[PDB]
Amino acid sequence: KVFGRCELAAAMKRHGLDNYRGYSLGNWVCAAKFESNFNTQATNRNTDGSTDYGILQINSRWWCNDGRTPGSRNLCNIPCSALLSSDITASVNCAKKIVSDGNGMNAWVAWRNRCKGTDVQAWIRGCRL
Ligand SMILES: [Cl-]
Ligand SMILES: [Mn+2]
Ligand code: NA
Repeated sequence: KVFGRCELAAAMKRHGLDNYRGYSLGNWVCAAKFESNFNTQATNRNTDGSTDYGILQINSRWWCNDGRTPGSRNLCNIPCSALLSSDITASVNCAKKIVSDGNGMNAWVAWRNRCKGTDVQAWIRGCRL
């Protein structure tokens, strides 16, 4: 599923991401734009053999199982395929654990490089939340 900007903001709000760990909604929407261009089926292989999945490009190195990342962990206890669904529950719940792991949203390299410190409220401006 390819979400529209406001559709995803609303979805994320219902799922408890607004101000989760102090991160306002616009931060999560900005991150999803640059990680996946709002595409739930996005996947990208890393040079280390792990794979990023879903609208927030969660890495099989630590967070989900895909059966082909030797020596990896599965800290969200989910198949990585669950991160590709039109329904964002699995991605949101895993994101919550990730953002609570000590480094906040810096875990998302694209967030740190493209969203952090910017006017993130612009990503939700005009949206009926
Ligand atoms: Cl933080
Ligand atoms: Mn939902
Ligand atoms: Na894994």
